[PDB]
Amino acid sequence: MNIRNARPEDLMNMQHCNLLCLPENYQMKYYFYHGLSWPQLSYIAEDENGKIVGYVLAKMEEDPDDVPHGHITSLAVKRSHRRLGLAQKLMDQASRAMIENFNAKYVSLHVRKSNRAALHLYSNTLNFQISEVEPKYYADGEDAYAMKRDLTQMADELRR
Amino acid sequence: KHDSGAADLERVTDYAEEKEIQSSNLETAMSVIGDRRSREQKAKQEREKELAKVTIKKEDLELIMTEMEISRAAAERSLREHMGNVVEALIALTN
Amino acid sequence: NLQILRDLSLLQIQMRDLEGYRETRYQLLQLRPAQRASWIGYAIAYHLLEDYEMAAKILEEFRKTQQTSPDKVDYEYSELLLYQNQVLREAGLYREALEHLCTYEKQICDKLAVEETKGELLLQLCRLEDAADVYRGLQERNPENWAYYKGLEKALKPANMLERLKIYEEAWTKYPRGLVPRRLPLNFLSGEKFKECLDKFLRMNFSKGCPPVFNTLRSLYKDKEKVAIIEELVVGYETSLKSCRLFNPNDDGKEEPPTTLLWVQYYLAQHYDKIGQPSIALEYINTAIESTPTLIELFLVKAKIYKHAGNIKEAARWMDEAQALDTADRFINSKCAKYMLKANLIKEAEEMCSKFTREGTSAVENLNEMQCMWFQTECAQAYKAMNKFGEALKKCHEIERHFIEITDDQFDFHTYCMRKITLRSYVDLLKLEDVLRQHPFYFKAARIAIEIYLKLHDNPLPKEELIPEKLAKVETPLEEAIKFLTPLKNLVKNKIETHLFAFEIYFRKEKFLLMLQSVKRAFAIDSSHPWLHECMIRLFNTAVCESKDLSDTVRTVLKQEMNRLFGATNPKNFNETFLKRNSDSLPHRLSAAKMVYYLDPSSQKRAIELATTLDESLTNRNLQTCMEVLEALYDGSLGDCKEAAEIYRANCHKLFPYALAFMPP
Amino acid sequence: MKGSRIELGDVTPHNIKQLKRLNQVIFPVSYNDKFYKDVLEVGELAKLAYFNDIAVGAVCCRVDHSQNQKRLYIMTLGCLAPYRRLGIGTKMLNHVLNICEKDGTFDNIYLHVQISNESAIDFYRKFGFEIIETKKNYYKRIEPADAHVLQKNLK
Ligand SMILES: CC(=O)SCCNC(=O)CCNC(=O)[C@H](O)C(C)(C)COP(=O)(O)OP(=O)(O)OC[C@H]1O[C@@H](n2cnc3c(N)ncnc32)[C@H](O)[C@@H]1OP(=O)(O)O
Ligand SMILES: O=P(O)(O)O[C@H]1[C@H](OP(=O)(O)O)[C@H](OP(=O)(O)O)[C@H](OP(=O)(O)O)[C@@H](OP(=O)(O)O)[C@H]1OP(=O)(O)O
Repeated sequence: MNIRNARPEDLMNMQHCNLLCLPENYQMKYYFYHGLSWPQLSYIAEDENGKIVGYVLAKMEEDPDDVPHGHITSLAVKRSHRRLGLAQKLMDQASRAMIENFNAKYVSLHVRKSNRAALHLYSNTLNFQISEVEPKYYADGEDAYAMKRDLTQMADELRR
Repeated sequence: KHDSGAADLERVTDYAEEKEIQSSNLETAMSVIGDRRSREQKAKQEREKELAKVTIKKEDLELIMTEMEISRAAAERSLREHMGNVVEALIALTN
Repeated sequence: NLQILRDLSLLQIQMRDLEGYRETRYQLLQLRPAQRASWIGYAIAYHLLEDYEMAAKILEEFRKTQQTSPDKVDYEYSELLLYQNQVLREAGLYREALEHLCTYEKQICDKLAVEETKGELLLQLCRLEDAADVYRGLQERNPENWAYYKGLEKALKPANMLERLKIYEEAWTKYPRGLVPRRLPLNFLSGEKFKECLDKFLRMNFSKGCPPVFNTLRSLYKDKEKVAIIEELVVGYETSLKSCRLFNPNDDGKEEPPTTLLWVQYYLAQHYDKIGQPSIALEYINTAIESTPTLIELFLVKAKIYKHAGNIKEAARWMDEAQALDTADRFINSKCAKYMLKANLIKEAEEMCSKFTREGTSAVENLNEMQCMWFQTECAQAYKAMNKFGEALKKCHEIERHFIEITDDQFDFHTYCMRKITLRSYVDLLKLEDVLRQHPFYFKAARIAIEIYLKLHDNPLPKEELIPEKLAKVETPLEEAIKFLTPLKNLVKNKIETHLFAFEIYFRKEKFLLMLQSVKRAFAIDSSHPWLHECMIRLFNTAVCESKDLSDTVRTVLKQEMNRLFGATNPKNFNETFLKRNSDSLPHRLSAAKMVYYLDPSSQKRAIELATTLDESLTNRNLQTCMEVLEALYDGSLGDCKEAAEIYRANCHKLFPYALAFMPP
Repeated sequence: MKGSRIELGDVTPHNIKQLKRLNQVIFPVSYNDKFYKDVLEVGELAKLAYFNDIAVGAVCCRVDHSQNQKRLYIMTLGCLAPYRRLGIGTKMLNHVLNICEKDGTFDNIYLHVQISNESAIDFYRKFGFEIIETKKNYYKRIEPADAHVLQKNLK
């Protein structure tokens, strides 16, 4: 595998992974916006032949009413290349990128209830905590957990 | 509640007034910047001023224009840059 | 007025007239010397004008102005110093960039790009052990990268393979959770140490149960003996495992779960799929099915063993049940849609893809709104395979249309990117939008597009919106076809099929110097490509047969370039030399057998004599070439041969039983 | 607990046909689709069991009201041949026992079984399912046309 930084000329194929892996689809101008505004926190996982196999496209949510924090928008990898320890490596590389560039107080995402493997991986291994159950989030009609993770211990481990 | 980034690009196009920087003696820099800029402008002017006195024949130019299909400006550059001869100019456009 | 000149600057950076934008931006400078956007424009302009060493001191004296402001925030000048180290890195001034980041390392907030700048400048300036410490710090930083490990390899400069693998053995010891340190020794190593390394690698990845490990090992199936020793090792594992319920009766460990048996059966079944013997693959996947009928990946490779064979419909009917096991993720029904489109089923693939889409419109328009290039290009190729052209030509036109949209999109954010302070991703996306049309999906659509335009021209019968029956029946397809082909020709040239379709699209226009320069730019890369070789054959065939119907200016240059590249020979002996130097290559043999009938139709008895050889010593003898030789036999380019094609397909069906194109009708 | 790879799982709306494909093959009789409609809305009362993250076992149950009691009947047990005593029966049968005990307001549990599989009734009598009823000609097309009924009480 390979985990590396978000070069913009790559990212216009990882949307091809989006349309092939997870149903929540986005506009490409969203990708060109979050490829220039914060290029550090989003990462791309590849294999040898240059084919895209996984990505994290993330976001630092700008909110002046409280402390600044991050917001994971998309995590995906292919089912043909799964169960190798990809998603946790991409997620904590993105987390350490956030804590090394602009001090992420907490991270947050939204995940549906019907999936079990992703729910397990966010739940016990990478240790998210369920903070709010938001009703009727996705289009197909499933309620979604709004998960959060505290990164103060990660901040004091990377500050040493 | 899913917005799909509708308000993400709205404040990209917002109106704002940009900041002001205190003037502190930039003239000593921009003097040598303008001198270097006038040097490359003198070179880039001297290119077209030395190659401006080149005769142009019409039939060979229209034959090249029929046979490789670009605009007239780049073909005129390529024909003035090859000393008015058609053959090695066609070789260089073929290379 | 200032808005008119800002609009002029944006429309001149739109149409890429560079120094006019520079002149009107120096008009802003003698209008006002204090804006940042002038300095951003100067940085991007002399990055794309490639003058760097003076831009070094110019960005230094711009850095001088912004340090004294009391209301200032740190991230902008941090990435400004990063863009400065980037432009001094590409400047060639290596010691200057090194001393600059050593002086301004403490004025940052991003350690990452400062660290790669130090690493690359320590790779460049020959300093070895400090760069080794830098890349050890990167390995402790990120344990997973090709470039970091390769830079550490070429920095430490290993004398032999053993000291090279010592690096990955110590990387095994302190970092056991990583993946590519368990993989990179399997690339270059050979022998018994390679055998005993892959042994414990697949033992761990089969005890834990990693599916795509075969995918990693299909990076290394270009060697012959490695495949044989892996296959002998795996069959030894199972012949020991179905007798005493362990990997081998030498050691004594904890007894494995019984899923390991079917998991290794899965691995070897896909291994027999790769080496091209599907009979043993069925004989073992039958026991794999009778062990457990419920896991998805076993039936997925049950589809793949038929997809790599000829028959595509059996793969479709097994794989529809395989995806009908669960309806949770978009991956398995996306591959179901792909396999149904390659199974010559359009309505079932449409109703299959329409499940996970939004239920407010049709499926194809919904994936057109979200720019699904994959489905559109692949069903365009499938609709070409249904032997009619209209909506495939339509889909090629609208994928190039949203290419026009994605190349026009950039006008909106430049005010925010002169309001924000980020420059190196900005110069990289301006650099990508210079060269945006080099993506392989565009070429994958354009090759079948140009193919159907030339096939339609050779054998004839609130912007613009498309209906197929008017838009497929343009009175001359060639001028709009070369309009769609010319960015593919101007932007990417390292692949020979671009210039070869340029040859095929100039063959019916008869522009002979464009013809010959596409010949030259295709010949400068590869000279022994067969389809390019018969392009050469038709080239000097029409040269020696049409040396009189052209003007005197083209005569001299055509003759001297032909003297340069070609010489003076006939087609017959040249094709004879070509068929003798490729006397074992079956696509090259078909390629010569085409022109041995084309140059003279009376030698057709030789052609069947030339393209019927079937011995085991042939290179690249798969079902692709056999389907190609029967398709080229029935295309009529070689002759009408219904007296030997039946015995040739009856002989090929005995060597390939599981193909649908070799079934007896 | 450690070293083993057993986890239970809920029957969701998207995972119906895998439940179909397992219980078409684990037991030789097959019933119509309203069985599979009945096993859906019960929620946490009917679940399946994954060994090494592939589906192996299943238990679905019902609620009965007959013979002056408020009764529970486990509808089917599901398991395969080469996986015996390797991760199916004991632990998720104890799971249906402890959901029955975390509710605890019911009377009894009971089961129908064939007469020919003596290892099965041994494995049920390892937990306390005593034999009280031997019904004659209960099965309709199989060779052991007879059946036993096993039962434990709660209160
Ligand atoms: C926007 C959002 O994030 S939510 C809405 C969309 N969400 C997503 O797209 C993410 C989930 N979607 C996917 O398609 C997933 O990526 C999947 C299904 C391919 C799974 O991805 P994976 O590559 O298997 O993740 P990963 O590489 O980390 O798997 C390894 C680890 O995952 C964990 N894991 C969690 N669940 C399981 C499970 N059922 N089985 C096996 N491992 C699991 C384990 O800790 C495992 O480690 P192990 O080898 O010691 O057992
Ligand atoms: O990576 P891409 O260029 O987008 O295409 C690949 C490739 O298909 P093509 O080479 O025909 O374009 C693979 O084909 P193979 O080389 O593996 O035979 C295919 O896998 P299969 O056809 O074998 O099923 C699948 O690759 P993967 O399954 O790893 O994603 C597919 O990817 P896409 O679905 O994105 O097109």
